[PDB]
Amino acid sequence: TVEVAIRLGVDPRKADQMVRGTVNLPHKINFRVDKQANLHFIIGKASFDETKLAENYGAALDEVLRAKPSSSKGRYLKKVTVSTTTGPGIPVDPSVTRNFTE
Amino acid sequence: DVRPKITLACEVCKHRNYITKKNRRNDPDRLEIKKFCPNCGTHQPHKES
RNA sequence: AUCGGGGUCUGCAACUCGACCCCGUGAAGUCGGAGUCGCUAGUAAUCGCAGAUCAGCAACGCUGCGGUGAAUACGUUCCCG
RNA sequence: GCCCGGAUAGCUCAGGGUAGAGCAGGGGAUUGAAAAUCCCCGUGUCCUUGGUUCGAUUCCGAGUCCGGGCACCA
RNA sequence: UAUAUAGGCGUCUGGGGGGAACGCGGGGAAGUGAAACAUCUCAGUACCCGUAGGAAGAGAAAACAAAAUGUGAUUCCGUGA
RNA sequence: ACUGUGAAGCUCACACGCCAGUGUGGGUGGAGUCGUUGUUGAAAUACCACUCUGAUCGUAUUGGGCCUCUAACCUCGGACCGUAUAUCCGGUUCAGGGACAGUGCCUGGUGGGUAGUUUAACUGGGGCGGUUGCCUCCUAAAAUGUAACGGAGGCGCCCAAAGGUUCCCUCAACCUGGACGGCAAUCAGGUGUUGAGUGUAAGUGCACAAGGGAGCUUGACUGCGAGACGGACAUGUCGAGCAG
Ligand SMILES: [Zn+2]
Repeated sequence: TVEVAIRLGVDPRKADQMVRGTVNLPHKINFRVDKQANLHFIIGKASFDETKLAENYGAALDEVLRAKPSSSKGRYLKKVTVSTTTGPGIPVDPSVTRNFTE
Repeated sequence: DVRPKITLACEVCKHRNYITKKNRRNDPDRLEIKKFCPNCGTHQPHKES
């Protein structure tokens, strides 16, 4: 189906520059930094509920936004993708960080 | 430098309160000592910066 | 093979040092590198028997016997005498 | 202070699932006798520590010894 | 050399040089002090160049000020120091 | 998730390739793989989203490297004119070089060619040699202090316990008896009052222990500090006690 996969701009190879996401919001998930410095989460699709998935996604972002590495250099949230099973595109706007559900 | 100068900061308010020296080969890990912190007003754990 | 135990024979005498018998133990070894030896027919390959030396044997050595018995030789191009 | 390069067998030097080769040393070959050819050996903390991965000589971090170039007005 | 210009003729009107001090615009040292010396000072002094006037330069806010409805071109004196 | 907006099934081409064999499109027909799948470091390649490694394309931005051209600019190359005299100068024209060179501002190099200066003191004359700060002893003449290129040394550290506190103990040496074991290792008895030891030089001390052992801990604190030592000054040293 569809989910959330953010590209946090950090150096995964450095041990200090690591991320471990863990959020819980129904409207207890886990996340980690992959080899290519990618984060994985669970989200909905375009053909789904509007205020349900959006509200649940904010808590995951806040834990990640509070887990930004100290030594990270450059833009943090380079891109966000919530594409469906076959639906291409569906890229969210990385600028939005406050009042996501509106 | 065998015996470098180290600074101890409170674990609650994070104020640099003391400065001392330790051997970095005998004691390789960050020093942990209970010291009187004037800002808190009591004895709090202190750790090497 | 090695080792433990019990025995037989010669020898005055089997510890260093004989052979053989029985019981048990059961190592390496899966055909062997560069290299290298023997043989042209009853020969090579293989199988057993006897003699000398000798009290006993370390004989799997030496000298003879007989049994079953093969493949190959185009030719001096090359090594040795 | 900043940026690169080097550390691997007795010696020299190549290299995400292999630690290798020549000079060395040793035993045996070929020779009337040697060298070179041959065969087979033993040689090793991959500078020292930790990190990722099922796994690192190889990727990341710190440190030691070195070498080159540019900085340095208590 | 064509448009024409450089140039060539004729005629009027100006300039050149001097002076003791004072002025305006430029160029601009070292001896000395720092108990040494290079930043710094000496000093924009000594000296040099260009120009004046009886004086020269400046002068009429793209100014000060600080919530007071404050001053109101320039120049030169005394304080601020 | 796909299937007559036509699978398997065959057959046509290409790509890599260790041909291990996979991927892409093409032609006929007509219903596929697939889930626990069995070894697994890890699972299915059912598919999907992000993405690494290299190689391919495209748009938009963006920097360099070249070859021409004449028109800026350059020519002490030729010929005319100002000019009767002119190897000066200027102008016209032809022939070459050409956006290079030269120059202006900015910037990095080599730079005794030139300039301004530094290159210590003590010292049985100066040089060579040696020394320059702190700590301990003797000279030092029984308070403190006291010179010489007088006589001897040490320092520019170390310890997270080798600091704080509570409790306990007595060493070195010698004698005797013991498997290796010896002068000298571990064990037992006795004599033994300081001859041992105190991180590190020397001196003053310490057996009442400041020497040896063990448990808990961080006062190797914060705001202060009556009264003093020592001193040209600047420095330096001791301190009962109050509060947290
Ligand atoms: Zn505190």
